[PDB]
Amino acid sequence: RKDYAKLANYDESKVPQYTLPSVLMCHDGEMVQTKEQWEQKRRPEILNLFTTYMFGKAPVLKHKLPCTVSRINEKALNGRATRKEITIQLTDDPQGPHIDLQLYLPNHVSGKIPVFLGISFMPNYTIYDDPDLSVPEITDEKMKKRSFRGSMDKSWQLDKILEHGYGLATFCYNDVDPDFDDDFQNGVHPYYYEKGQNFPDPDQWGSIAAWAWGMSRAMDYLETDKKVDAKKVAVIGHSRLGKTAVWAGASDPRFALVISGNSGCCGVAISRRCFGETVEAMNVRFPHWFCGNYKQFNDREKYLPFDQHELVALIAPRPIYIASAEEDNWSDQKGEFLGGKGAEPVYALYGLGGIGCEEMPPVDTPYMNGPIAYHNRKGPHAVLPYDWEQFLRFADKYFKN
Ligand code: NA
Repeated sequence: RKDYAKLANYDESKVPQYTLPSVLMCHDGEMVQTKEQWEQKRRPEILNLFTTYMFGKAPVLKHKLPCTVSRINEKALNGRATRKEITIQLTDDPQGPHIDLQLYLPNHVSGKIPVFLGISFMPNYTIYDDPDLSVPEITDEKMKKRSFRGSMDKSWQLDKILEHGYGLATFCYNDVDPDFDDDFQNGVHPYYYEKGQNFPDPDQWGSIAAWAWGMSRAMDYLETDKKVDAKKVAVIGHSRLGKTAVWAGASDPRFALVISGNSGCCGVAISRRCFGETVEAMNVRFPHWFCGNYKQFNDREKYLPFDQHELVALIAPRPIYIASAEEDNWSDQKGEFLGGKGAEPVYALYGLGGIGCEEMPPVDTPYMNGPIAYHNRKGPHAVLPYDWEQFLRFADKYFKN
């Protein structure tokens, strides 16, 4: 019902007073001052609070899901790449939902290959204009195409990625759970209900948590593929899928590097600023996104047990790239910058520096010599070739020698 877009505040001066919850102080009040105390005592407290109160618990599995490598082309893209389709069975029902993962690896590169794991709004054929993914429309019985081959090429830059000697793997988020407020009708959630349960408990996963769990299932296959380097898998997504990729990085330490693509409100942006999008605008307009518990903080940011700098802190010591867009005031770009700045004291526990500047930098001015990178670039809320340029130059610092 309510608007929210026109009620929002975009005026830095009308931003309220606030105090950031202290990331280094435990629940019992003892301050952390060593990485040991962070890993042993404080980090699990913060992981617990984000799992309990905003993203929701996700199933732990006795064993890996079944998958099959259902298609391979070692001469894909005129011999430039090997293309693999991997279907991952998400539930115990083989006619239930599956992740249809699409992996591209460069040919002519010897070792195990670093890979960017991404999650997309649309099906796999939009990632690249791949001409041998082609059967005519008049004979096609498969799902009717809503976009076109390679429509999202500007958001994925496969050519840039292969050129750095890296791979790209992606799946569409609707494989795991449709982005509709439908009580998870056609998603994975009901397959993991107990017999006396007909919707997730208030502390159990919503959609973002399920989509993140999906990336983790894709990593379960990737780490068994002899050509990919299981030590150098990055995660990336944009907007709601940026919120997802940050959570997947936070709750799955296997991932080597995290890319926040305009993750904004309830991503890396500090909620207490109440700038642009707000917790309540979020939960009211997308109630399936977060767990039941999170709705208690509608218009009540003062009472969050945490704020989003502590989410970023879950990444440390691993690197994270925070990307803002100049026109995307809805994401609160300064707030996104401050989400990274608030995490600096944890990274210092590992003897690492910070972003590299004290106040928010001007547009088109990246900082990436520290463990947390930041840019706010010209133009619109999206992931553009400009963003991939910075992403890949940051990744080279960690994956190349
Ligand atoms: Na905000």
